[PDB]
Amino acid sequence: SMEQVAMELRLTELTRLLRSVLDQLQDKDPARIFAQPVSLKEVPDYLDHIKHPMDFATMRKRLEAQGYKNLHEFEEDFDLIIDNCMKYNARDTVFYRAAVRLRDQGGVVLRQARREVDSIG
Repeated sequence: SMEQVAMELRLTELTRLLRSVLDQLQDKDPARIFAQPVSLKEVPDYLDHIKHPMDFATMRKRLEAQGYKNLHEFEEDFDLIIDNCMKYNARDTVFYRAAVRLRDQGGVVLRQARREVDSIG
């Protein structure tokens, strides 16, 4: 149907926008602390601790299969990356501190993206 196509034009535009957002957010992690999932080989207990792991590459796989239906869903995943990190790691670590910085730097990007999504539908 033509109604179905039009939903698909909008999903595809959402995806284009969210790719820009994701790159912008990944630049706030120059150390690439959040680029890949935590290794179970290198942290075998990780799933005893964190129930929903998340990382930029897993967000990117989802994004390219147009699996984000809106910005809330994408914002939940981004917040997982930060929130998992601040639980697992202690306050005085390079990992926690990188989360805080990503959160603060990310919140700006996400403040304007929420306006660009509302603004352009």
